[PDB]
Amino acid sequence: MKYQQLENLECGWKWAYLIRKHQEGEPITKYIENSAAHAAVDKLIKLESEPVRVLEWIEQHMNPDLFNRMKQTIRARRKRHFNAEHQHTRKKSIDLDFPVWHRLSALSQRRGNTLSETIVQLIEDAERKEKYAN
Amino acid sequence: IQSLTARAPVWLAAQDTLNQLCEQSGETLASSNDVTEYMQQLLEREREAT
Amino acid sequence: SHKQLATEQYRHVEMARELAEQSGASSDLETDHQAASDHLNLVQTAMRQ
Amino acid sequence: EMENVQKKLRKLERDYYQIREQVVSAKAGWCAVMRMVKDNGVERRLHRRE
Amino acid sequence: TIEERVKKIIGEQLGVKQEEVTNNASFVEDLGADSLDTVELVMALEEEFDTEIPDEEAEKITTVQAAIDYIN
DNA sequence: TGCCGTTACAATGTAACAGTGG
DNA sequence: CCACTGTTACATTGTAACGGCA
Ligand SMILES: *P(=O)(O)OCC(C)(C)[C@@H](O)C(=O)NCCC(=O)NCCS
Repeated sequence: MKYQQLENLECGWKWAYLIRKHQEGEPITKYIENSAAHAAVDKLIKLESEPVRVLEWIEQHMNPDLFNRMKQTIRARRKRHFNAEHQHTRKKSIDLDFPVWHRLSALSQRRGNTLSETIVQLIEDAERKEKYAN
Repeated sequence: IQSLTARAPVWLAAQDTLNQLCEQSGETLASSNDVTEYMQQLLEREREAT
Repeated sequence: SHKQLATEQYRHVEMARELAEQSGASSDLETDHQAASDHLNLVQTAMRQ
Repeated sequence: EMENVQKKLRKLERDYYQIREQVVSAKAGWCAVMRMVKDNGVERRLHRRE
Repeated sequence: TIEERVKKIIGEQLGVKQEEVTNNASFVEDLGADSLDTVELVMALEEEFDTEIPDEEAEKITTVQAAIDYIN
């Protein structure tokens, strides 16, 4: 356990995620009958502003197949929330043309390094080549 | 330094509470005895106003 | 540590310089000793004759 | 042997560099919040020094 | 000109505007920046110019003008 | 194993720059 | 000039797959 978990924050995250999924059409609840599903969704909607009861709501009506996805989404949300405080711990997202990405991933898989490590090593070698020439 | 640091938070909270309490009053407190006379004046004002 | 390392580098430079001086002295001594060996051989030959 | 220590110094230098950007960014962010909170918020309300 | 760096950073580090700082005044007492604030200011100046300033030289920047005097 | 950090993506939304033709 | 288009460099959120560890 590296990042401390805060209930009033992660519960709001879970509520927002479930509301988003419901608005997206995902079946939040395990009830195939539409009446029970709608009733549970209404309970959730009126359940806003409550961690201790949204957790119970999840335990009681949550769709079995979404547990893993919700858990990993909350994991990622927690990690990003804690890393977004400092500049050096943040992550920069870019888009690479498919050939360039293909070659870079080929190198990374070949050497066992990650994309960041592979690019760092390559840049260091480029600098070393510059110094060699210079 | 560590002993003073351990003592610190209690003293700081005490100072803040005392400052708030005194500023709420028109007077500024400076001694335990002074707090006692303030209590006596409070009792006098209470027994009058009642 | 930066100042300490720079100063140690300067000390290193000084010792390297003095050992270069000793290397030059060694070369000069080598020439002189070549001459000395030549002299020894000449004296040996003269004694034999 | 000393060239390794020089490389370690370079590592420490980059770490110092990083800490320095962190600190300067923190102060840049702080500036504005001080400026706004000087509307009596910071006097005693927010600054719970305890 | 290049001084726009200093006269900018100073403000960004002290909450004052570009014209607020006066060359005759002193950071330590005439700008409200305490020891920690002045350390932060000098270290931000160091960061901005990608250079280094030892403690001894750094301590002689208590006045507004010095911030450019060592720079230019 | 199940949780928890971590990586490498995918999909969509925006700001900024460079071009192109009316 | 001006508008509309193409492109790059991000952000934001979600997900699956590894690998560490109780
Ligand atoms: P002041 O009450 O703002 O406190 C300043 C400070 C003691 C926290 C510190 O920032 C400071 O000004 N230190 C003086 C310089 C110093 O100690 N340098 C050490 C270099 S290893």
